[PDB]
Amino acid sequence: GLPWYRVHTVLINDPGRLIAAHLMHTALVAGWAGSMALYELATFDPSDPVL
Amino acid sequence: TLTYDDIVGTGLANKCPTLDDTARGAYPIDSSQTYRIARLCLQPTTFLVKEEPKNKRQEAEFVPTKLVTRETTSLDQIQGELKVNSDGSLTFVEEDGIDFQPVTVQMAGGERIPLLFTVKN
Ligand code: CLA
Ligand code: CLA
Ligand code: CLA
Ligand code: CLA
Ligand SMILES: CC1=C(/C=C/C(C)=C/C=C/C(C)=C/C=C/C=C(C)/C=C/C=C(C)/C=C/C2=C(C)CCCC2(C)C)C(C)(C)CCC1
Ligand SMILES: CCCCCCCS[C@@H]1O[C@H](CO)[C@@H](O)[C@H](O)[C@H]1O
Repeated sequence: GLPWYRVHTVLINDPGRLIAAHLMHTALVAGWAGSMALYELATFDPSDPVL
Repeated sequence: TLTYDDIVGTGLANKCPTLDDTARGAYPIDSSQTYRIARLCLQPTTFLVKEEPKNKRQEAEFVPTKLVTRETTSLDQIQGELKVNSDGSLTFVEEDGIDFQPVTVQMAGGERIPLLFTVKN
């Protein structure tokens, strides 16, 4: 079978599932951005931009 | 002249009475007669809270706040003696009335500041 480091090559000849994988990757990155901002808002102290 | 049912739910019950722009007169004081305040009403329109800074060498400022306890803030039906003093000044001595309201305001960032808004005594 395909070795583990080649599993994603099944997308080479499948434009539609390549778009799906790219959409999923884009979903994960945008999801990271949203979660990261929420975590920072839950920890940021806005009371002193000086020190 | 309005009745309770004209007023109820409108928010007007938390507002003090007003006078017209033409009420720029003068009320004579007879130093031999005694006087009282039959009604004193105080309607807060701004609550400001002094910031508590870390440096303590900058002058702390009063900053705006958000009222979260709704139209429940005014003092009213306050009464007391209005003395005429030897020097012609007047002194109001509060004796009774709805002279306190608990109030919670919120600073920027969410910190809640409860206070007893009052003119007791
Ligand atoms: C846009 C970036 C990009 C894309 C779309 C690809 C795509 C591909 N790579 Mg290439 N590659 C890249 C960049 C990229 N690569 C970089 C930066 C390197 C150097 C690190 C390589 C080195 C490389 C090698 C040596 C090989 C590939 C192979 C492949 C093919 C199979 C991948 C697979 O099945 O993995 C399956 C992977 C796993 C099942 C698990 C991987 C676990 C990783 C290592 C640990 C954690 C990763 C983590 C989630 C990443 C977070 C994102 C990061 C950027 C912060 C596929 C066409 C293979 C190939 O040519 O097949 C014919 C192959 O042998 N790539
Ligand atoms: C951008 C991320 C991404 C995307 C879009 C794909 C997409 C695809 N994968 Mg790949 N894969 C990925 C990452 C990804 N993979 C990573 C990180 C690994 C190493 C674990 C693999 C290992 C892998 C294998 C072994 C196979 C695929 C296969 C495939 C295809 C079928 C779907 C599947 O079986 O996935 C299965 C992959 C997963 C279920 C990955 C989930 C693992 C992570 C750790 C889950 C974490 C989520 C969790 C909620 C967060 C944890 C937080 C922590 C604090 C606890 C599809 C093209 C299949 C294929 O078609 O082969 C020909 C297949 O057999 N992938
Ligand atoms: C009408 C012309 C047109 C437009 C506007 C685009 C636009 C795009 N394509 Mg390309 N593409 C086109 C023609 C076009 N394509 C043609 C004729 C082919 C040959 C089939 C390709 C083959 C192709 C591939 C293989 C891939 C792209 C991808 C992309 C996207 C990368 C950016 C991204 O994901 O941002 C992030 C997303 C947003 C900021 C949100 C966008 C919101 C969308 C536009 C609303 C979608 C509604 C609409 C009905 C869905 C169809 C859209 C489609 C026309 C692109 C972007 C939306 C990549 C992709 O989709 O990655 C996920 C990708 O892998 N295109
Ligand atoms: C320029 C921006 C950029 C680019 C070019 C990429 C490129 C890639 N990302 Mg994405 N990613 C990005 C930003 C980006 N990322 C951001 C901002 C986030 C949110 C944090 C993500 C979250 C993300 C996830 C969750 C996943 C990807 C994955 C991928 C790979 C999919 C193709 C593949 O099969 O690779 C095959 C894999 C390789 C070629 C190996 C890449 C190794 C990287 C460069 C460093 C690995 C570090 C170390 C060895 C392991 C991590 C340590 C561990 C303790 C965490 C491709 C390398 C997927 C992937 O790796 O699937 C296996 C995947 O699951 N990315
Ligand atoms: C479905 C849906 C929804 C929802 C959504 C959501 C809720 C999402 C989320 C999302 C998310 C929440 C996401 C997240 C993501 C994340 C990520 C993706 C991350 C990653 C990470 C990484 C990759 C890392 C790595 C590392 C480590 C770990 C260590 C150090 C080094 C490094 C950095 C490498 C709505 C309602 C809208 C509606 C429509 C449908
Ligand atoms: C989509 C996520 C929406 C979550 C919004 C939460 C309210 S917003 C949140 O409120 C806190 C208290 O007022 C502040 O300390 C904090 O800085 C602010 O980010």
